[PDB]
Amino acid sequence: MKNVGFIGWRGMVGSVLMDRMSQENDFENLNPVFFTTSQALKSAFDIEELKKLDIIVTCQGGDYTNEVYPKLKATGWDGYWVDAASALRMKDDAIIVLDPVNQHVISEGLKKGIKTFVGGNCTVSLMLMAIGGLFEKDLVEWISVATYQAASGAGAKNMRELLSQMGLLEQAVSSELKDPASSILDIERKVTAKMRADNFPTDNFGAALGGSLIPWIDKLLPETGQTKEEWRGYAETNKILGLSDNPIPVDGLCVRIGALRCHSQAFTIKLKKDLPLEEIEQIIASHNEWVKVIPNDKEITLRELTPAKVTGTLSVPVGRLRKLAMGPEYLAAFTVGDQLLWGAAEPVRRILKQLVA
Repeated sequence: MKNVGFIGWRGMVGSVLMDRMSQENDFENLNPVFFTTSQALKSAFDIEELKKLDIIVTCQGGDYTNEVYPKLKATGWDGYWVDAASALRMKDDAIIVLDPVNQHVISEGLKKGIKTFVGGNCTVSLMLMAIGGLFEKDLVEWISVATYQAASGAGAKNMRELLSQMGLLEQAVSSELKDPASSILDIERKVTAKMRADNFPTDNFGAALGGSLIPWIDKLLPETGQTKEEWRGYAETNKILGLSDNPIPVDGLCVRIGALRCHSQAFTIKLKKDLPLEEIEQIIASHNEWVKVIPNDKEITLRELTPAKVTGTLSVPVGRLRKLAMGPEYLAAFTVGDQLLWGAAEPVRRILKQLVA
């Protein structure tokens, strides 16, 4: 059995990884060695104890990786580095994992001698898990994205802030909501007043999220005008698919909304060729066992294609599939997917399962 080290296993992404690995009994296939950054179990900064391992799995963050990875590689270490952080995604000796989509790219890299396997961007991963069949058959020319991103992508404190904000908005009009006869405009004025107030907790977001939205996620990239998050749509989709030489244009707007852990996305996919709607629904559905085609019906979309439904599940529903008024080669699609599972912990759990086998 392979000697595997785990760093950042107590954090949010790390905790989901530990729960998922326990659920799938993955610990019975490896020798687990747990690390800690605490000085109050081995030290995550002890390069000697880390060198004794075959595989290192980390969910600690970029600040850790950028400090420990170069030091450990400078000692001649032959092992595997599996990361959940973004720090090493665009490195040439690194492959971005998402096996139900890019098993070929992973298998080729294992044979070529690549020792660093990084998890992909949440939004990009959830997009490829939904509409991966169109990318397989080289049916995608370009894709315009509009995202409805959850608070979990920003962090634990951010989910708490969103929840605290939701409470303060209702509390501001608590008695007024109990009365079925009260003025709706008065209620609104009070909720908006509370949202704009000094004591409203907007520290982690820099703006109100509950009862509102933020059309900006991550640093500005002056060259193209995109945010670092919007750029990852172009950079990462192509690195996962191995198409860095012939890039498929994936661009759009990344917006943070008041959801806890599910990222939802609105797509405008321009296809290379005109194909029937019932054929496209079968090309999407047969890519993997997690994608789910939700029929263009009200009661079924309300019940299936929502954060409320998919939260904490491995299901990746895709619906609202139709031809746009711009032509029969312009497809509309709406997907919902859990950020912490296929967008964080799951691609990591699956590359590890492959390494220890």
